[PDB]
Amino acid sequence: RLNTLSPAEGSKKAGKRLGRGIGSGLGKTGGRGHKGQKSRSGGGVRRGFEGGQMPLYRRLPKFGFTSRKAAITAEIRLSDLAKVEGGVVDLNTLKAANIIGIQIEFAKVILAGEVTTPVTVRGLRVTKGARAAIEAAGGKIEE
Amino acid sequence: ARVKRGVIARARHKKILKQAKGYYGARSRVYRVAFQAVIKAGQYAYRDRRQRKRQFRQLWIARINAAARQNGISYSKFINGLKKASVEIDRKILADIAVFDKVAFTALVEKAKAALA
Amino acid sequence: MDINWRHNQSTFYHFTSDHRISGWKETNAMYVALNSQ
Amino acid sequence: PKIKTVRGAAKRFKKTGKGGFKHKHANLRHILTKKATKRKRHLRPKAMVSKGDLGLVIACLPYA
Amino acid sequence: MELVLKDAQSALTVSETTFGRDFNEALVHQVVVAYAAGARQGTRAQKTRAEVTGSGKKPWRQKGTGRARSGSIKSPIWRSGGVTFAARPQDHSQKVNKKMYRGALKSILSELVRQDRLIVVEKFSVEAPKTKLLAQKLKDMALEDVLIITGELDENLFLAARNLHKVDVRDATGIDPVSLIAFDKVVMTADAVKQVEEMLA
RNA sequence: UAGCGGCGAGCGAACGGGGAGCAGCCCAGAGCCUGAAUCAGUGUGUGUGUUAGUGGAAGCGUCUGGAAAGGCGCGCGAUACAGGGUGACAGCCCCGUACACAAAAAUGCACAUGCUGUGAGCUCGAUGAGUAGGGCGGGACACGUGGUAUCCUGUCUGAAUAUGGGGGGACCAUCCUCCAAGGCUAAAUACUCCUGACUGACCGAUAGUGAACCAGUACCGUGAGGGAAAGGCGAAAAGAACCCCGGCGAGGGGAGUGAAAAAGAACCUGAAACCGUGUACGUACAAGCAGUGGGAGCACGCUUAGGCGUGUGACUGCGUACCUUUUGUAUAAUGGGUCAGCGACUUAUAUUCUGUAGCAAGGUUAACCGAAUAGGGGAGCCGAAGGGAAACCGAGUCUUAACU
Repeated sequence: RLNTLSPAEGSKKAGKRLGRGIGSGLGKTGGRGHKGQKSRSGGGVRRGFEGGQMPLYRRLPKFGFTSRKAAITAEIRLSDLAKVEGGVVDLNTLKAANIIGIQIEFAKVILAGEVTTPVTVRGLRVTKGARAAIEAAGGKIEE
Repeated sequence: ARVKRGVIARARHKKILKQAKGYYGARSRVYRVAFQAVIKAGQYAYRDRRQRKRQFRQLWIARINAAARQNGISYSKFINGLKKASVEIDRKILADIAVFDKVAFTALVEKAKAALA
Repeated sequence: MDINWRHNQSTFYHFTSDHRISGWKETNAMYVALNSQ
Repeated sequence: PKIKTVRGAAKRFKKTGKGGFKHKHANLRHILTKKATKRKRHLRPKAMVSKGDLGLVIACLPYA
Repeated sequence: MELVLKDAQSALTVSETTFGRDFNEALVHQVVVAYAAGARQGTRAQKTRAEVTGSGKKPWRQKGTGRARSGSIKSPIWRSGGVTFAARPQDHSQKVNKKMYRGALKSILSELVRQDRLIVVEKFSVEAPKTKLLAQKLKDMALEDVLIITGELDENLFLAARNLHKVDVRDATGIDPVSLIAFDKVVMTADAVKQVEEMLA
């Protein structure tokens, strides 16, 4: 039955073929109008080009700096930490469970849903709401 | 997958040139002129499917106007008469009776003058 | 003959002469342009 | 290739929680003693990029 | 679910999730088109205007000949000139997700069971490595076009099916969608059925 | 990405992670001790490969046909139904293929072994000076001199030398790590003038090499250099004995071969433009995009006269080509002598949205290993949490001394 298999309905859309005839809809100018820079092969202006007006990304001031330290902090939910294999949570025990990453040095145990088992959190910062949620479902937080 | 395009191009050109038999000179030989001739014949054919209705109507009106003036009334007064006499014969048929049956047309003129008076 | 015809069509393809049209054809186009100014 | 970020746009817009972009207001770098404090106080918080301009910004910042 | 054996008249207990699910024709079609696309050695190249063996000398002066303006003898409009969008050798492989490949195999196995194109024998081996013996054996079982699949690849069976056109012997490891769909009947050894359920979970 | 950047256009890391592969050593130096591993150069022996090769299964009858491999009927081989040829399409006609073997000689690789050279190992000592660093100029580092570490050096200088020195991105201190100013080193890696085998949702003679053909030729140019066109009779030349016209021609007509010579070497098919011959109709008082609507007559076919079909088309209404560019073209604006062939929105990799398919608070692997489109491989990426410039906080957060 390889000549009876057939795709879904709506999955294979045709594909615009430009430049063929009058009936097709996209012939002569292929859908790109009359002359100009945009109807030209290769034609088009660059990104963030407003004619010559000073562009938006260049008439607005720049702010801030990049931390260096926010790239090594993480943010642990409570949906995990039932995933750590042990009921004890440090930076390793999270790295081992493929949940933070190897470069990570700091971690934090944000309330983002539903811890059940008694978990002993070690050496991680825990938010207020999630301290209450870990300690409410058995649990233990030392640091 | 290179596609040569000889056989299908030949078929399109030939289609157009068969639709142009009988045209004078290049209009029936050369594709590039027979294409324009065939299209312009298409536009005329459209336009003239409307004009044949206009042309036939003006022919019929001229024949009813002739035969009715032969019976002593104009076309204008004859059509008014038959509409007031509540006769609904269209004017293809009045032209055709006016050619083939002179006595029936005479009687139609009598209905028209009868109601028109 | 075909080789001589291709080369002898290729004769005035890289020309310079400005008073002669297409390198060779004599004209009055110097006076026409000059009078237009 | 892989699309290069318009790099001086990354220094100027920052992505928010529902896809909009924040930016610092213009007009607050120099000439300042001539300006009212009401202007300057209303130019300090950061602001969302308007509807017109998101097209441009999303084009310049394809990874943010 | 149970599979009635042909010869032993037993019933092999199988998973309903593997041998008794629905036919997802869209999924199977994606895995079939992708398998066939993975087979394309995409080896070809035409020459662009840059690679055609010529010179970059401009064939006539820009203005004054009455010829149309031309700049290269390797233009794609010129005879002998260089394909406009000349092809390069390309890779035609599609990614099939692993769960879509396994899903597709589960659908096609379920339809081979449902259309009675799946035969389960207890043992299927040939005496000597002769194509005559396998031809007679398949003749006795009313099978011409057949995919024998065995959990342990016999050497003699493999040599006996190598000349027969319609017949193909596989190990249970190396089955593909296009052969389960291609061949009219699939004859699985019971060991191959167990290995297939271990593969497809 | 961090960064560099008329902070424009753009350029663009490393750390760290996963894999492929994995190998360490020697001199600056004496003594003890010797040939101790080590390789290099050669001889010999063994194994294997290359350079010639050998064997290699299994079919006949009948019908169409010029011819059978085709149709129909009945058999046989297959570790061999890869492929090519044979008078049409052959597993069994031929060459081969699978499979099993073969080297007098010359060789490549790998072991073993003979000789030569080479040096193991132990104790103790030494442990690379116009050098590191500096000033000036320049360059390389992703880093454009900038707050710029680091490396290289054209010029001027100039240490300490294991109680020492280099680095850790200005710089100092503490701590950690390493030993420059001598050298050698396989594998993973890159490439194809050239050889062999195999493969292609590559091309099929205007394509594919420029070149299917005595092609880098003919030809062009002083020269460097540029650079063509041009394939196909037939199954087999059986390629046309002989006769006639003709100039002992060219070309032809017969004859003959052939299944077929409008398959005759100007050779398969044989289109179109273009040029003719023959027949039907129209056309020598009629003005123009040459058609179109109507339409008589005539000529051929019919047709149980059914009064239709085809060809022509007197006369008549209406009717100023196509393209392109334009506010607007019959325009006296552009383009096209015609035909035939080719000739223009692609490909790759990223990103976004829509459709669709899988799985779903999860989805998915990349390189690579590979029984190898399977399965492993979750390194990573994206999502489930935001706010803030940032520390930091977190369903909140920022602002602010604090926020109705």
